[PDB]
Amino acid sequence: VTCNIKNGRCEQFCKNSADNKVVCSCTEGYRLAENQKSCEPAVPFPCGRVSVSQ
Amino acid sequence: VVGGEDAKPGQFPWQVVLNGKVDAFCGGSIVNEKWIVTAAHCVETGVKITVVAGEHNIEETEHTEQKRNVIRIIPHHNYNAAINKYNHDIALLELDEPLVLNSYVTPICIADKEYTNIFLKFGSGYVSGWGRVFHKGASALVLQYLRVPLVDRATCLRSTKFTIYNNMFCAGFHEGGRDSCQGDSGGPHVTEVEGTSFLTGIISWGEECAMKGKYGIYTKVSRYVNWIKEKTKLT
Ligand SMILES: Cc1ccc2c(c1)c(-c1nnn[nH]1)c1n2C[C@@](NC(=O)c2ccc(-n3cnnc3)cc2Cl)(c2ccccc2)CC1
Ligand code: NA
Repeated sequence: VTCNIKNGRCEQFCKNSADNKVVCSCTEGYRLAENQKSCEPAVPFPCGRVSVSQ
Repeated sequence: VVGGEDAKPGQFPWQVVLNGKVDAFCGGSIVNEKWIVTAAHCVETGVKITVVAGEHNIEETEHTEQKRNVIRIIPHHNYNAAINKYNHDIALLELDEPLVLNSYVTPICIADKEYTNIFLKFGSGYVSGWGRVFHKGASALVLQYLRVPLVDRATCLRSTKFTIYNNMFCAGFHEGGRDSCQGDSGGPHVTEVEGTSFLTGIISWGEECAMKGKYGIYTKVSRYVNWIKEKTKLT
């Protein structure tokens, strides 16, 4: 489990941490989710998201 | 954009259009409620520029448009049009009043330098704009978009007599028929990462749009991320 392999399963950003683990993170306006990998919106209109029905 | 498709309303909610003596002379992207990122050559001779966010059809009034005036222009400190109009071709526009963020007016994400460069390495980005829909043809009415693949440096250098520096990249198709064009400059080249778009380039310049053997030239945003984040920070 490293950031070099599938981005450490992090949805956005990955950082290598102690004991062969990774720490995921997200851009501004997102929160790291309870699953420790996903990025959830933490503001009404977070960046880079399409919210109008396509 | 030549060989693109009509965007749906709200599909590129970070896209802005710059209007001056002619409409849709360039594009831009929303950094945040007060700041737009564009190409420096779009705004070098500072005429009265109007920014329109939430735009879709530049000939119709659709209720999602937010028009703003530009109070400050910040070209990159290395930008020098007397040397080269197209090198370090990036600039920031400060708006007079903040935009009201919504589903049609949303910022583009900007990663750190390292991740911006990784996202560019994915090899496929989306470009959008109201630029010409054929080489020397009419401007688009409805916002156009196109997915463009990254083109290797050597191929890019062979394609043009002009110099391409390491803070720029090429993208396009070897067969022609699909590319950015005049009026798209300053707009976004974005990479989608699990449903979230990140700014990976600025549409810079091109020659015979969409001619076989030619490619669109882009500013690598990774080189300027720290400068963008510092200059546009609201706190
Ligand atoms: C994305 C894209 C894509 C294409 C775009 C442009 C933008 C622009 C442009 N953008 N802003 N201002 N002009 C032009 N065009 C097409 C146009 N290009 C130029 O004249 C041109 C020529 C040289 C250079 N250049 C020189 N040294 N570095 C760059 C840049 C351009 Cl834009 C042209 C070239 C050959 C024959 C006809 C026309 C005219 C101007
Ligand atoms: Na409109």
